[PDB]
Amino acid sequence: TLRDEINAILQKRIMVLDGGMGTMIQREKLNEEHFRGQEFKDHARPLKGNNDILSITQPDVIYQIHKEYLLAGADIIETNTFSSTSIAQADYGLEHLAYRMNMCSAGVARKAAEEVTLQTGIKRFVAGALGPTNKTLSVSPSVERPDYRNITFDELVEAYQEQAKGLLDGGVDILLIETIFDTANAKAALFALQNLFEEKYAPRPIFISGTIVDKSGRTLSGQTGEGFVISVSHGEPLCIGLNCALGAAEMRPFIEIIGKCTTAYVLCYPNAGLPNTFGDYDETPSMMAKHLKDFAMDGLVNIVGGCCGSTPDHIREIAEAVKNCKPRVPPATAFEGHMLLSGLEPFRIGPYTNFVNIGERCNVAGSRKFAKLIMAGNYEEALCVAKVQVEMGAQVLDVNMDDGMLDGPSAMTRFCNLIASEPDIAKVPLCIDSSNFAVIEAGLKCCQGKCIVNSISLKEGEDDFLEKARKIKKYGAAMVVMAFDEEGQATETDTKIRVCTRAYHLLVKKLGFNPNDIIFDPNILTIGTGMEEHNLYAINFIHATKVIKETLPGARISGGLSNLSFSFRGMEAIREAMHGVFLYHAIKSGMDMGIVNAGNLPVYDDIHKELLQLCEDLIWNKDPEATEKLLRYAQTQG
Repeated sequence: TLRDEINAILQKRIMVLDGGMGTMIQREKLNEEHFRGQEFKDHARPLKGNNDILSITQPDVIYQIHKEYLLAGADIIETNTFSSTSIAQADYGLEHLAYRMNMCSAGVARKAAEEVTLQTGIKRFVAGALGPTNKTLSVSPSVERPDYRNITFDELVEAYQEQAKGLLDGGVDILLIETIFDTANAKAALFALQNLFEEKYAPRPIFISGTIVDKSGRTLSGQTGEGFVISVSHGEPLCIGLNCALGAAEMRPFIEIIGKCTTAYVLCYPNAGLPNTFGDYDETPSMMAKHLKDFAMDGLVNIVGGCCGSTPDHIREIAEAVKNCKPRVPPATAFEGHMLLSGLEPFRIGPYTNFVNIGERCNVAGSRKFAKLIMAGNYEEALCVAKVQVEMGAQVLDVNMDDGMLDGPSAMTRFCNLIASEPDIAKVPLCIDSSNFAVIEAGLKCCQGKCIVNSISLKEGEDDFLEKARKIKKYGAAMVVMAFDEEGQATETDTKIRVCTRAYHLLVKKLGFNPNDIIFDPNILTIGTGMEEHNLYAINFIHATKVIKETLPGARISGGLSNLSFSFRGMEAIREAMHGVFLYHAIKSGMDMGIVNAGNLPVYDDIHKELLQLCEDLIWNKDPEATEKLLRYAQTQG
């Protein structure tokens, strides 16, 4: 395939990518008449500055620019399709022509590519460029409306799907999502690409290149390089990296960081220096060539090029500089055995990571205080709840909006948009928890990073479970699987283990799911209810956790801790003590994370000795009177 052909080249030599097409377009000094080009004279809107319409009105100029770049030494050239979406063309009144413009640009690039390939004998590739558009999914258009968005996930998916269909019908060899200001836009583009690849089209290699705004080291949406890499890696890009808006000297640390975190190839095409007072770029071809040569001799990059300010002279110098340099060898494993999550910053859970606290208070179904805030429309206080949760030690936030009086997807969308507007909250990953899959989809379409989807199960059969898991995998998030099947909730050791094993083998064998993205919920259930049928639930969970951890490789264990102590409502001290004892024993058994009250978990050794003994008796069922003795202890505090 094309991926194998490109991979075989990337292990032998460093490739050179296109250059600055717009810079060469500006030197042509075209005007409105040239842009309109015999087909759009009577167009109702001005077309000057629309470089993408030049593939139909002035194809010769684009073709000669492509020829110049290919003869300079570029192995890959990008199509003139930076703004060739219906959304980006709406400003020019050409939103209906996106498919045709993409087809024409792909054809005009391909003609030059084949001509130069025949002339020189070196095969050259065409990359289909998908621009970031002027709309941001993760950033509000206006400051005073933080949860407001002027575009949705599905609209961007539709536009990107139309553009990519036009590019694939035109015959591009690579699909390149580049100049990514917003990672959510990149995820929408990847979603559209997956739709096209699963419906009709054979897959093509995908290149993903983000953009770092300045020395702060973050994208325009506020995400770091590692967080960006984690967020977009579910699309399995052949090459990843950064492009443009910075010079080589400033891009060196960030490109090095991105190189150390991914197993894919690293692509880097920065600006030709800084723009001067007049918008011109000062870096000469020799300085850019020596900077990228310093990049190559250090084993940092696999593909090089240039953004604005780059000319065929720059590309010629770069190609001659990196001709004999050894390509970067990607690491075989990047954080092996770790589960990767993201907010604005990466969150990784490894073998030596401590217990991960998932804040529980942002739960409409569970927390009545949070529900009362949500129904009244007071999302500002609901956001302060999450702020206090994170300030108190929560490493992941659980978000739930389940109620019969609420429309769940809209509330989830609003709350996720509001969370994304707060940097202190947006830096941690989110856990989308709901019994309705529509709310889960609404949450997944509103999150920039990589999240956790809580509690899909085999309750409604195998095919429904596989469909939901496939959708979750396409969105690229981790997910939790409850021990729930067609026979009901699993309440016993062997039933929990059987359901979890059956779910694990379905996801791995029949879906190719990443074992490090799989989390199991053996259903922590309430004890001390006064019913003998419920006396072994905690022991069952603790034993099943150990068996699952020692049997199913890569999987992790979670659960809702507060459900264990439901029979002792109002007795917060006893609930906290039982939570501490159960957490001690479960973490010793192999529990990795849980939805807990983050700041209210006592350490085992400073629990009161009498209360510790009572909680140990109740959890391990050492005393038939254990619940009665605990209630007597509660009563005798006055």
